[PDB]
Amino acid sequence: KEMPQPKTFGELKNLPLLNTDKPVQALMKIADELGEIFKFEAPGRVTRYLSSQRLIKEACDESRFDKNLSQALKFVRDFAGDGLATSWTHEKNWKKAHNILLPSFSQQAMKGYHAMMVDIAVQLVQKWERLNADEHIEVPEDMTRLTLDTIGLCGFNYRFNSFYRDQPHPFITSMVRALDEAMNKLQRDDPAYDENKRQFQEDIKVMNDLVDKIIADRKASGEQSDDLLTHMLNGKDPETGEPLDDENIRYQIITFLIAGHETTSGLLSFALYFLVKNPHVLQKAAEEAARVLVDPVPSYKQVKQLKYVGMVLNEALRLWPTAPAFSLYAKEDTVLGGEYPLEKGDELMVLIPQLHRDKTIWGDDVEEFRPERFENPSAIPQHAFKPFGNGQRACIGQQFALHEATLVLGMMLKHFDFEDHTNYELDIKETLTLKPEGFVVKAKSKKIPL
Amino acid sequence: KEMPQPKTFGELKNLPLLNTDKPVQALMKIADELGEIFKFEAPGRVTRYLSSQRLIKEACDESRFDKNLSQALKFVRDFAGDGLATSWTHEKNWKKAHNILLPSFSQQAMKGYHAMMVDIAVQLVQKWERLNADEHIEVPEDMTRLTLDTIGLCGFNYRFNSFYRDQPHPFITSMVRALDEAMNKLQRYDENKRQFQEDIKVMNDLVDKIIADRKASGEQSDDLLTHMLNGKDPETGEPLDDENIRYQIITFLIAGHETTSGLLSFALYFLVKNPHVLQKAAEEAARVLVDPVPSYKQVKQLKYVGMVLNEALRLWPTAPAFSLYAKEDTVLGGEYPLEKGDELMVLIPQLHRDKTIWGDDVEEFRPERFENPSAIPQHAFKPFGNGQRACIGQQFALHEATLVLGMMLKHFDFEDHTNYELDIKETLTLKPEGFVVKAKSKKIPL
Ligand code: HEM
Ligand code: HEM
Repeated sequence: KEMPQPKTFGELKNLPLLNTDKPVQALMKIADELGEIFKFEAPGRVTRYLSSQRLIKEACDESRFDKNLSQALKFVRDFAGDGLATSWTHEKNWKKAHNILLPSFSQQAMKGYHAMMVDIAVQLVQKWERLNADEHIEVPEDMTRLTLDTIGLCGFNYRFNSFYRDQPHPFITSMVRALDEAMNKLQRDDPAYDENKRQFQEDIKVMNDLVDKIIADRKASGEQSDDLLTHMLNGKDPETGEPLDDENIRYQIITFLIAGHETTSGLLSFALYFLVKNPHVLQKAAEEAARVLVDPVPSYKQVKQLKYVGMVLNEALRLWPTAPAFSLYAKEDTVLGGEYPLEKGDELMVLIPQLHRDKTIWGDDVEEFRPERFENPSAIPQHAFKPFGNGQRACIGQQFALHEATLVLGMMLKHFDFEDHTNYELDIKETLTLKPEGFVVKAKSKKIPL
Repeated sequence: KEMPQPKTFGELKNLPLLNTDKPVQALMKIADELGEIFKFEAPGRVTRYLSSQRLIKEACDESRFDKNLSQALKFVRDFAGDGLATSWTHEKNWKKAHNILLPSFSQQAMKGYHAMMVDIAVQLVQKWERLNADEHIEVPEDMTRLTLDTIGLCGFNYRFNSFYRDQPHPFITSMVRALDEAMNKLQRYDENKRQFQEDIKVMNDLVDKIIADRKASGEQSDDLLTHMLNGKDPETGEPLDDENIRYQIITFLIAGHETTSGLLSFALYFLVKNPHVLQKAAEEAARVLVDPVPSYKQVKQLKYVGMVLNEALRLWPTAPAFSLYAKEDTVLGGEYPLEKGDELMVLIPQLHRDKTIWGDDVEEFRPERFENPSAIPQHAFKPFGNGQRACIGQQFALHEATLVLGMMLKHFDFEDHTNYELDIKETLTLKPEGFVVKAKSKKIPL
């Protein structure tokens, strides 16, 4: 009945606990100490962090709980607008954009994006083929180059050309700096932050200007590509009969870049980390890649046949889900788990890394990397594995992310042997997402042509 | 390109090769002679037996192959109906029952079945504790008593009371005789037909009566029957009807009892033939089972016992084959073209003897092979089938077998007093016929 709570700081209550550069990992340690639920209080804010499948499966009851905009999402909304990820379910533009965009993100829709994904994947492979002896790979950096260029190409047929640059495209610099300012605001307004504010508005203008120009350029030409922008310029919501307006389309494009690039590149980086730390898994995954990817360019159907590669990605998502939490609110008065009464509007946070370590679901070996857990998807209980959120507010880009990640990891395993030449010590950097900072490897080419 | 084929008998093609009392072992000997794939022809039937991990890993591609009802499963369907094991993947009742029954067969669901499993396991231990000096144990007979009573209790709260009987419960007599008739038809009668129909009515009547009794009672138990009476398929929103529920309960008894008792019998056989392995498993049992009654969590900690069971399943998988058909035209192993509908048989005991996977010591019993599942190549170990048509009772069988074997190793030392010579009887399943041991109690109370 009584709910545990971490240590407090006088008037600031629990808020200073978030004044750390690894807040998700700090919250995981608190969940280890306090259990399946703990209260987190701040000035004018109260929330509850859930860690057990028992309680999270109730929180995922859409008849009782809806998606809440966390403080992080509220700050991101200042440039993501009423895009899909930062809009309330009851806002007209959520259901409208959801209905219009759901078919463009289906598994069948990945057939149309496949060629553009291969374009960037081949650039990644060619970069590593052209490395000199004893040179190494900066894994999260190159994975971020890939995912960002892939969403740029599939999103609105724009080439950031990250593999031609040391310093990223100005749009990316502003987006990254905008996300940093939004996240820094959480653990933070005195007059000294006036420089942060002016820079924040400058970065927002950079993002809007480029995206608005591309939309305007596309409308003035009438050209039709295989990208999401063409789909949004021609799509109509069956319910309202309306299309997305130019402003919301911009917010959707910004959202795809934010919500998609860093989560997906982290997944690829974590997957390669776990593969080089578990050579038996790497051998098993590389064997499948060699057997399935028999052509110089992988086909869509071949990517679907990379079952074990997909198992590797799911197990990487189990241990380190790169979008590590989502927020919910109680639609009405209700009782959670038969002992925690909640009032209408009360907030809940789902700590996904803790859910994925619930020993009552996964057994005692929760910390071991074993893709064989996902050998048969039916053995996974309901709401035990939630790397892509829940219900109608689940990740719309799930099939996009998993197809890109399966394609790229498969090509990496086909074309190179990998060496953990530094015996890299896992150090997880936290931004809006999670990534293994400083993860480096050496790649020895198998000399297989593209 | 050209596919090997065993010796033929004129118009009957390969069919007389199955007119033997050990057909699986005969097929293993053919695979030893002909290799990883051979064609098997009969009047109006063509199938292909696969034995190598190289080809079977392709056959397990669910985008290219689906479960086929072998001739044996088709005959079992005459009393198992459209239960999970004898239904086609495209039948509405398969996916419906699959969605409904999957949560009640999960690892988490074993926590709720554990107490009933302990109930029967304690009866087995007490039977052996009460044997007189120089009396011996008939191993497959007692293991079948245990597994059959365990599924009766966990399945629908029914006590066959096999440890109170010499002659089995009348339902079991009809079930065994029905399975015998189905298998004899493969290698094959008005008396057989009338008897076959008599046994089907016996099985249906008892199961249907228990269902009606449960519905007429309204009581809620921790058994599979309760889950099926209240469960709804999330997809269609529909529950299983009473007739299909009958086929499911009949299926659990058929598909579960003899496969699991065979696993226990083969496991004990291999342990008494390998005293160093037996000592290792017995040491683990004593260290883990520190309470008079094993807990669910303690069974999960019997790691080496579980490896013993997996290695027993490697050498003698008690469900020794399954059948597949090609969903479309496809090429197997880059040299064997197959047309849509072409049938494949997976010879599991031969797959598990692939030296390219397990090394040269394939015939040696070494549970250490299973220390790391990640070191085992894909689709090399398939004692429970494949994919969405894999054994739904896998966690049930392994939990029961780990619990019972663990208690056996804790409470008794075992003697191979006859120096038993392995003789594998073939029914729907495999078992070591005539396997007997002596048990000397360690005098540890329950
Ligand atoms: C491994 C990669 C990814 C992970 C782990 C991930 C995770 C998530 C999670 C947990 C949510 C729900 C957040 C909440 O409830 O507040 C979400 C929502 C969303 N994601 Fe992803 N995501 C990934 C990749 C992508 C990609 C590639 C795209 C776009 C191309 C994308 C676009 C979105 C959108 C638009 C939403 C909001 C959906 C809605 O509310 O209608 N994500 N994602
Ligand atoms: C060591 C013991 C067992 C072994 C070796 C075993 C083996 C198998 C195999 C190989 C299959 C696939 C057959 C095919 O593909 O045609 C299968 C399916 C099945 N088994 Fe088991 N089994 C065992 C125990 C059990 C138990 C205890 C139960 C029930 C409590 C059970 C119920 C089933 C069912 C319902 C199916 C069909 C699943 C479906 O297609 O939806 N089995 N089993």
